[PDB]
Amino acid sequence: ADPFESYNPEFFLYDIFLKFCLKYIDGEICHDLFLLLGKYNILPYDTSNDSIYACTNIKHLDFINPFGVAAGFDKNGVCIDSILKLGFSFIEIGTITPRGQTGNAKPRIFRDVESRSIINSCGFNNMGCDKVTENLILFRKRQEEDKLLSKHIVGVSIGKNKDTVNIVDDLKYCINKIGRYADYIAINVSSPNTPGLRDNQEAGKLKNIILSVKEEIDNLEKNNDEFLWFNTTKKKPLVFVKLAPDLNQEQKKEIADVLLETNIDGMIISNTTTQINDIKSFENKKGGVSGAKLKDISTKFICEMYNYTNKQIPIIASGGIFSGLDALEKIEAGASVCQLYSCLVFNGMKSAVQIKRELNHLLYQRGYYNLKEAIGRKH
Amino acid sequence: ADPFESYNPEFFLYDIFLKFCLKYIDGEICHDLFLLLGKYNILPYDTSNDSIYACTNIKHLDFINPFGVAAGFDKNGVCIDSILKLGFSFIEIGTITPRGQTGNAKPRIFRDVESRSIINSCGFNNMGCDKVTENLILFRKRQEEDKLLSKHIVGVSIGKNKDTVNIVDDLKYCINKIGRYADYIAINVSSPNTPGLRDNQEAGKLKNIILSVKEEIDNLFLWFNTTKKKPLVFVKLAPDLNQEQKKEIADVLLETNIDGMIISNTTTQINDIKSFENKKGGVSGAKLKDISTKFICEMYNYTNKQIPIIASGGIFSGLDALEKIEAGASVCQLYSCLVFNGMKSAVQIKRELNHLLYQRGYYNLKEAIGRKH
Ligand SMILES: Cc1cc2nc3c(=O)[nH]c(=O)nc-3n(C[C@H](O)[C@H](O)[C@H](O)COP(=O)(O)O)c2cc1C
Ligand SMILES: Cc1cc2nc3c(=O)[nH]c(=O)nc-3n(C[C@H](O)[C@H](O)[C@H](O)COP(=O)(O)O)c2cc1C
Ligand SMILES: Cc1nnc2c3sccc3nc(N3Cc4ccccc4[C@@H](C)C3)n12
Ligand SMILES: Cc1nnc2c3sccc3nc(N3Cc4ccccc4[C@@H](C)C3)n12
Ligand SMILES: Cc1nnc2c3sccc3nc(N3Cc4ccccc4[C@@H](C)C3)n12
Ligand SMILES: Cc1nnc2c3sccc3nc(N3Cc4ccccc4[C@@H](C)C3)n12
Ligand SMILES: O=C(O)c1cc(=O)[nH]c(=O)[nH]1
Ligand SMILES: O=C(O)c1cc(=O)[nH]c(=O)[nH]1
Repeated sequence: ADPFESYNPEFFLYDIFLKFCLKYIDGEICHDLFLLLGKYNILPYDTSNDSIYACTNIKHLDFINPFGVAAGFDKNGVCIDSILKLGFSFIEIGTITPRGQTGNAKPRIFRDVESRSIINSCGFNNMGCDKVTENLILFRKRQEEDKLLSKHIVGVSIGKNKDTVNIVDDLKYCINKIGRYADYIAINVSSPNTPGLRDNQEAGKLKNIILSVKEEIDNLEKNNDEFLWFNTTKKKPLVFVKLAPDLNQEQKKEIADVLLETNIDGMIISNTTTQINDIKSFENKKGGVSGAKLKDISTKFICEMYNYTNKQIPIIASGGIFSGLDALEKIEAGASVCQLYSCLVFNGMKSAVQIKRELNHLLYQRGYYNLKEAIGRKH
Repeated sequence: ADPFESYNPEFFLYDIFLKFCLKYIDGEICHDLFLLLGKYNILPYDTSNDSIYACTNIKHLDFINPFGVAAGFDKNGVCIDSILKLGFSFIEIGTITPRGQTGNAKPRIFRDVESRSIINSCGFNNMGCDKVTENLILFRKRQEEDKLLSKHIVGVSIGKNKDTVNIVDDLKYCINKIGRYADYIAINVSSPNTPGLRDNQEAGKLKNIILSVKEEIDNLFLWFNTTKKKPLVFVKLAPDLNQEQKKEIADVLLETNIDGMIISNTTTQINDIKSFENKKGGVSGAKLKDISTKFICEMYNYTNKQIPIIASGGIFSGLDALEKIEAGASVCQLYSCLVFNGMKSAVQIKRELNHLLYQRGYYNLKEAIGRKH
């Protein structure tokens, strides 16, 4: 790769520019710059063939590798192709809302490189469900003819507009608009930047929310020369819920009962935390903290929810995953698949290539024939 | 997407990223970002050969084409090769001083895209003559082994440290270090951002300064540059002088036997840019063009066409250039055109000027110098 050197995610120039943007350019602008490269398909891409021993699954959802991009990175779904070709097996676009939303005031993203941490208070900035659907549709039809993308998974994370009273109405609008094109739906009741939306994790309220979302998905069949499931699975999307790590033991057991009763297909553990207060540069800043100081939080949350749901609900891990050994901790804690965010910010384009390679060697060194043999083995 | 488009200065992606940085990223940061691409040789380049119909000269100094990069763009000379390969025939590094300086407080560069103007107050930030010299020597030694750069020109613009009393000593210190590697030296009495240094072009002092520089330069293969000859001596003038001061300075550069004059530096007389309300410094760009151009016609007249002119100020299009040349300039210098027009500026402006000279009946570019006149 002499001419192709510019498209290798590990090409040394990419971290020179990464270290520059981390040091000089506002975080949200660096994010927008990244999406601009993706939008015109001049992001580097991963040529590795993924190890068949490291694929994983949540029911009929078949991931070619265990790493995807967490929600909030391509909120509007404007360069799905490009980000996936970095080496990821799925992406969760969103969170989207019915009507487009400005978000909270700027700046709303701040970083601490020494500790590999992010704080943010974006407040569900997104273009709206109508526009994001059109973006996803255009990816789906490019997928119609592209063999390298035909097995990649796309989830959609849905939430409420800031000035909306009952969240069920807003989730319903999004499922009827975008549900037919998603391989799974993420219900976002975790976020800390929308006033009083983490109160929807009370067992009573969360139960009604899940049942509504399921009801609306099953009603899309008996509600209309067109393929109903315009996605990868070709089945109705699975329903996940993304949980906030700031709950006590009792709330966790109550939520576990609901996710068993309602027959949810998975849980995303976890969103950002408000409980970190030992980052000096985040002194006067507001919002939820992600990244390396979240890993131990998120992982112990995985073990409890794996235990409280009797290993019945598959887990998507999120929180402080940078290395292959970070990933193995999540998997051994109960997670079937992992989600990177702060790893892209601080490690850059190479994040999928590096972590897949590291985890492959780790699984062999620990004696696991494949990845599914490792799930929940620390228990 | 493929390399044969990513290294083309006219590839449309360069305007998408230009438009983005213009509206979202601090001006000095975009400049630093640009220099980073140059440092690692991932700027686009113009591989086309330049028409001999548009070559020019300042006495024995032969430019393959009439377009160069003004001072203050590669102050420290860290990607000379890369910038030249955009299509330019010379660049003027600097302005450098003996000892390095941070410069003034940040931010010190501001843009107004609508009017294509820049205001700045850097205050001669540079690494110092010692470090910059080392960078130029290494360009010269790579020039020794690349034929594609062997006819390109590199000037050096010289100034004084902010806290310095005798300017002659500091200009002398720079030539004794860097003069052997320069095709020409630019004496900076132009700038408005060094306290009371645009007042050092009073006829009394300015004469002693020029004689100082020439005396020190002549006291030095000796010449490791393109000329392979002693560097020629230029002066860059500030456009904010009255009629009386302009005729006096013209007398000196005739007496002192100067080789050329750079017209012009930035102006402080523009006050109708709404976005520059509370900002301080000198204004560049499109609103300086008419000013700098009339400055050329006066200086060409007061010097009886005896001293060639390097044009600088508000040059974006081929017809902007033809105005300068027809006014008395033998060569042109771009700054604000790179900021607002991006990687394509040398490619585009050369093509436009070539077509213009033909449409106007000019046998070559030198037939046009001072013809409006
Ligand atoms: C700037 C920013 C925006 C985010 N936006 C969303 C979002 O819209 N929906 C969501 O479910 N999570 C969002 N998240 C949380 C991430 O998806 C992820 O769960 C969290 O950052 C922890 O993972 P990490 O430590 O690997 O980055 C956001 C995080 C950040 C830093
Ligand atoms: C940010 C900035 C820094 C500059 N620094 C210098 C400098 O160090 N020395 C100098 O002679 N001119 C300097 N200039 C002036 C340019 O060389 C040029 O004369 C001026 O910008 C007018 O040309 P333009 O209209 O094409 O921009 C600087 C200009 C800008 C905008
Ligand atoms: C890496 C890399 N490798 N080759 C290239 C080439 S080739 C022509 C342009 C070009 N730009 C880059 N970047 C410059 C840049 C600037 C600002 C923010 C991010 C980046 C990264 C994405 C890549 N390149
Ligand atoms: C840097 C940086 N700082 N904040 C962020 C955020 S915030 C949400 C996403 C996001 N992405 C990044 N980049 C990852 C990356 C990788 C390689 C080269 C350049 C870059 C930058 C320009 C963008 N970010
Ligand atoms: C143009 C162009 N053509 N190919 C590429 C490629 S290929 C890999 C990276 C890459 N980056 C760019 N730019 C991205 C970018 C980002 C921020 C500021 C300026 C720029 C410009 C210089 C070029 N590219
Ligand atoms: C933008 C911008 N804004 N201020 C400046 C300044 S100030 C002194 C030099 C300078 N160079 C530029 N660029 C020209 C250019 C061309 C093509 C793609 C990107 C860019 C940017 C990143 C840098 N600048
Ligand atoms: O958009 C946001 O502000 C946001 C949403 C979310 O779910 N998590 C987060 O950290 N921020
Ligand atoms: O470096 C500067 O501040 C500067 C120098 C100069 O000559 N002209 C200008 O506008 N700024």
